[PDB]
Amino acid sequence: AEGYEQIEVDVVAVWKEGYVYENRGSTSVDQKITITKGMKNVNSETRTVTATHSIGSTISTGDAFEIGSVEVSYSHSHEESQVSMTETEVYESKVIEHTITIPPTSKFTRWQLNADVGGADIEYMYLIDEVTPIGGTQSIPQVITSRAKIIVGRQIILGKTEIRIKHAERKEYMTVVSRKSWPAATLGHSKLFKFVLYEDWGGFRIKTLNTMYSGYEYAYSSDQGGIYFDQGTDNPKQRWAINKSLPLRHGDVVTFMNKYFTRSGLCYDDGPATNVYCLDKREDKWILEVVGL
Ligand SMILES: [Cl-]
Ligand SMILES: [Mg+2]
Ligand code: NA
Ligand code: NA
Ligand code: NA
Ligand code: NA
Repeated sequence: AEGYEQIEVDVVAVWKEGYVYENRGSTSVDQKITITKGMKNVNSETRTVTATHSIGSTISTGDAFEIGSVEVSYSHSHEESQVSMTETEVYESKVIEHTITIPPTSKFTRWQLNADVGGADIEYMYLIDEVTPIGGTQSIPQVITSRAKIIVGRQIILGKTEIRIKHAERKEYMTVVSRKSWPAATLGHSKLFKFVLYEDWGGFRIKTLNTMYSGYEYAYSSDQGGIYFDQGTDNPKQRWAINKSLPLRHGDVVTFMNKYFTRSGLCYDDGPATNVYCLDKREDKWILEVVGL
């Protein structure tokens, strides 16, 4: 799969008390109970969901992911069962309605199973409805295993994966042009200009694969503020700090903070020739885009 990657991740699920009615009378009662299966406040145009909280080690808050297939293992009355919910089921929100006649001196209980895929509250994954006499005992349904397959951006291998660095606000790729007398970063529409990321003891590095002057390839911050590409050195001016934890992924919105100039970070600022600068108290958003075209 070139582009994105599927990962099975452990999700939290729960058996709620979906509806309760207690018929303390001597006559039977009719009740029109209505439920809504599927993901709550689901977006009609896109299937991509942004996380409101983490999903173990793979997902963290803000990460954009896609479902998938939620699978829950549970038990009710000493019998273990497995309920699955396919892609079209989790996104299409169905409304189910049926009458239920509660007998006299009894209680109707509708157990509702819900899953929480990193904020995505999937309502009524399954249903168990039991009638018990007053004052009888119930069988509380217990969840055993809750997992879900999710599709996320493919993993960026440091040193191998060729990428493009696009600005989040302006929506333009980082290109390399000659400023003064060495290669300097600017912003344009060219897709031919790629990069490759590395990580060492000093930090992250932005190597360009389209250098004008051979050897001068690692992105660094000059004293004047501008961005230039220089030869491989331990100099912290050419190392960087990425806000997102490893492993990095395709389509990740990241920010590059210089290791030498701690407060200063990679951003856009229309200068004399170039427009990609590293300025104090500024940290513009950049999207990592993996190449397969
Ligand atoms: Cl030079
Ligand atoms: Mg619980
Ligand atoms: Na798993
Ligand atoms: Na659970
Ligand atoms: Na109870
Ligand atoms: Na920004």
